[PDB]
Amino acid sequence: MKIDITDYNHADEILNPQLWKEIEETLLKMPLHVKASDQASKVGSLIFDPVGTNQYIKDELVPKHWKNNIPIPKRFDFLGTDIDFGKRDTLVEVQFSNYPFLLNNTVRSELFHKSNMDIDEEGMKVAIIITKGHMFPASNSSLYYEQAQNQLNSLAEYNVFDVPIRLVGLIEDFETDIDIVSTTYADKRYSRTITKRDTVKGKVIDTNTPNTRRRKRGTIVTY
Amino acid sequence: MKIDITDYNHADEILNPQLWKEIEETLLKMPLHVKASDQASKVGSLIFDPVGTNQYIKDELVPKHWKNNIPIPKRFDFLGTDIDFGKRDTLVEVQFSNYPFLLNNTVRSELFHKSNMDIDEEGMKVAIIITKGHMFPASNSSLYYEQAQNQLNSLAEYNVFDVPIRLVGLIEDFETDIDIVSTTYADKRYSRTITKRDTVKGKVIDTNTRKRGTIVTY
DNA sequence: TATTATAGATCTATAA
DNA sequence: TATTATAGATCTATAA
Ligand SMILES: [Mg+2]
Ligand SMILES: [Mg+2]
Repeated sequence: MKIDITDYNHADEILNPQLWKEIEETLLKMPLHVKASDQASKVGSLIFDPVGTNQYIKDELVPKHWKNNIPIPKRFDFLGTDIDFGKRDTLVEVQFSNYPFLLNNTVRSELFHKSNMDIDEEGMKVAIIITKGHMFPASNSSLYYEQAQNQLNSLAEYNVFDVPIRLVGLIEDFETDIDIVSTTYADKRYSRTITKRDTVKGKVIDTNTPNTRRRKRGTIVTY
Repeated sequence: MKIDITDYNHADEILNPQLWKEIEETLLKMPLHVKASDQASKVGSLIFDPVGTNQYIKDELVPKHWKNNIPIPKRFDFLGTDIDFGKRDTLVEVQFSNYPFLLNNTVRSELFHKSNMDIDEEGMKVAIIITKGHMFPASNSSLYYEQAQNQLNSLAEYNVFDVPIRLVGLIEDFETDIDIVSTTYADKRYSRTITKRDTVKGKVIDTNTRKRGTIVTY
């Protein structure tokens, strides 16, 4: 997929280039993953698939020596049980669940940084938060990149957090032939059990009009 | 219901006593609302009902001039569309959704404070966040008071936020008969349409010698 | 086995 | 009616 990046607290000057390269290469290689919605009135419509996307990233990063689901130390257990990935001094959270998780993940990362807890036998120095762009139709209230950008931009203006964060947004060109992974799961909601997965051709239709102030999400189609 | 309070950034001295009285008297007179779980291993077991609780609070506060769902001004629209209630300079969030909402609600309150946005014709000065105690069985990942206290306590230890916040936890004594409102909605999940509602007596059974209790009605 | 605590998925409710 | 937006509700997945 394509990516857009926004850096906070100089994450760009802090993030190890090799560690970033491993993350970047994985996200650039990755095709857009879609699945059928079960939302009323749009049953069967294609939406961004967070299950497939998360599994792809896990399958790519673990072999690159990023540890998955690193436990959070008992002294911070009220902040959670684990972090998605980590390698050396870098933590990564892939966040496609509902929007408040952006601030939950941001604030807990701040506290981890303030106390310098270890990520991978090294104190934490920077966090990467992966999100999907607004352009893709998706479950209601799932976090999207522009939303995260706007919120973190405001927190930065007001000096709310000092931890370096590289915010990544997964995007694609509109109205362009691209390869898409389309997955069918064993149940219409929540299942992570694959029934069928195929790589197909598709594109993202731009449904904006001169009056929609670019808020319309695209329509995904596959052939 | 009974209540427990934890204050941050001196909300105890900053919060207007009269405004607090209006919120407190509502929470104190309110019966515990419960409904059936639709979770796979426990279909039918009684759990805290956020729908009934939220509606009860709205029905009490709106007549007392607390505006509901006040729109958030366009300049802060990336923080959301509305706030649950506000009166004068005080914002109230009733939060029974999933736990990350606690930090989302806290951070946006901090920004509303830093930027002085108007709540009800006055700039925001204090937030009240209402939550339910861990003691009640409830949907998975729904926020509970002790978790909120632990997180805000840690943020306060590290001097992360400055906005005054009064955190309220709704609780009951265990093993004591109390008033309960038990409701059946039109659909087993999400519905806010009441099909049947009964006011009954019941209690929260404790198996502790911290585990959650079991709610029963009579 | 059976229960929890997240974490993640993803729905409906509601207004603009 | 169709879409946007959260906000709220509340499920399953997974491991401890
Ligand atoms: Mg994640
Ligand atoms: Mg609320």
